[PDB]
Amino acid sequence: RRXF
Amino acid sequence: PDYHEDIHTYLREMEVKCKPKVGYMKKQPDITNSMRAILVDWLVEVGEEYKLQNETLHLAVNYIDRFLSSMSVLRGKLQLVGTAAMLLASKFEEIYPPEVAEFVYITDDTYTKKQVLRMEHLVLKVLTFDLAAPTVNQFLTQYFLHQQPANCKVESLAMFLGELSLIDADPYLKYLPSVIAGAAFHLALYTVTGQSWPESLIRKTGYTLESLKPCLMDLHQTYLKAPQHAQQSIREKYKNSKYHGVSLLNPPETLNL
Amino acid sequence: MENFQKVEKIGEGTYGVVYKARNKLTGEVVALKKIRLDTETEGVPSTAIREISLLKELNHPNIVKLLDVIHTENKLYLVFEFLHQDLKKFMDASALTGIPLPLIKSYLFQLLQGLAFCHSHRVLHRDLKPQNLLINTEGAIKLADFGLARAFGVPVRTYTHEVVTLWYRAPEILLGCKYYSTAVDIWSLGCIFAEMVTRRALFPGDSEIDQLFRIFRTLGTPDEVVWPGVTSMPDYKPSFPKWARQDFSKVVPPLDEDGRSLLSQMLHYDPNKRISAKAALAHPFFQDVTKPVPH
Repeated sequence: RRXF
Repeated sequence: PDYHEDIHTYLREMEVKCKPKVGYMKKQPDITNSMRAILVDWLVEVGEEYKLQNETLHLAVNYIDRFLSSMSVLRGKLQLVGTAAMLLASKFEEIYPPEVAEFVYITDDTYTKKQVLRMEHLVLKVLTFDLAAPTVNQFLTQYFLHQQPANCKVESLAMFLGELSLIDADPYLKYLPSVIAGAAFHLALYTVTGQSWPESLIRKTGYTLESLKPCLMDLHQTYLKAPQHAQQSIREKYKNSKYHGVSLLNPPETLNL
Repeated sequence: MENFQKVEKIGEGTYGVVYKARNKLTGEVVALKKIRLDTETEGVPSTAIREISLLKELNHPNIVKLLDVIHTENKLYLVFEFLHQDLKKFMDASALTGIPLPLIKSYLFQLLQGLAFCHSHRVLHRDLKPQNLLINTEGAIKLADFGLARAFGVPVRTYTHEVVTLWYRAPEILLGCKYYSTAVDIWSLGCIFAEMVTRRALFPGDSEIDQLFRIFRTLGTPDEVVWPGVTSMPDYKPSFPKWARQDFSKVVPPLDEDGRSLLSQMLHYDPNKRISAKAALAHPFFQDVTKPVPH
């Protein structure tokens, strides 16, 4: 996964 | 071992040179503790996913904090610094590390392979190649040799508490790893058996139960709040029978200090 | 890099071609090692990660000095102090006459001082052999090539399929133990010590299994009295021939009682009783050590  | 004392002394010398800045997060204009906690939590999953050693995880967290201690990093690049750190850590500690492609894969192609390779290079410049950092995991290993008898619920649970401390930079950034490890061992020992920080270890570390108190207080709070925390990767991990399920054990309600 | 001039290739190694080079401004002579930063592969290899970070903590007259590390876009250069040859080449150029005994004794003394310094700094060398020991013309010898060296702040897990040259491998590694200990460096060194004395590899085996039997033929098959736990070991087989310890004076003829006393303690089967590098430096064998120069 990407995250922010 | 004839060097086992020398190592301990030498590890205590090295932990002071590998210390990150105390309040680095607040001169960091775009990121925070809360997003550092999401990163580290993510790193625990990546370790589980690739069956990495616990040490690789402690190492990567040390690199990240030391790096963020002198470089401003935008939120969209935070994961890149973390993913480069986990690569270096694996290269340093793992027998065979995962390929860069796999590190690119876990991000969901959010960065390119070259971007990772250039970050690795950047992290190496900033840390000046100083990769051999002492970790809470290391001192725990040294402390375990002073237990009678060997009680592996205490070992698992002390590991577990030491991993939790990786997640929150406030407060754990202001303790040395030898102190957090002491605090974790006492707490785990106290919890399973009602026992206390042994005399053997006071003699070894020169750390009274009393000088552990500030850090032991924090770790008690953390332990008590653990089922409530935004991040849950570590509890997930320590439910495994491989860790005798210590994540499920009930924290004691008072320390009795 | 602009301040270095290459003089000649001085052989190949872990990270490829090694050059002798000279600093154009100070006059200093230096061995350059070049890593090619292939931006398509794996980045900096783990051999460089380990050698750089470990060698930077290790400062000792018997460990090669890492002088500098040079970074560019596409290249990483390592800059080491220059030593003109290794033990292996010295031993082939010394075959026939042999290496004089006072020089063996001096070299072993120096090597144990470097090893003691590594081990007390939580560093395992992991790959000691005549090729990885370098000498100058004044009679120094130095541990080199830290590409496999490991920090053992946490015990180091062994390779399932050892990559490292059969002949200097400790018995516990061959029987498939779970972790290395400092003991594995001592065993290598005991082997090198015998090789300098006899002019020949102590245990020249062909396969993991033949390596073990060559050790058992010279030292005798170990049993639970000698080595508490051998029979519990992963690669241990009850069908191992039961050879009886052969006579130590016939293994290393040219060595006095103190030589054989030390050498046999460096070859104890049990990693727990093998003499450490620190205790070996107090051995009576080194009571008359001096510092001769090689020819």
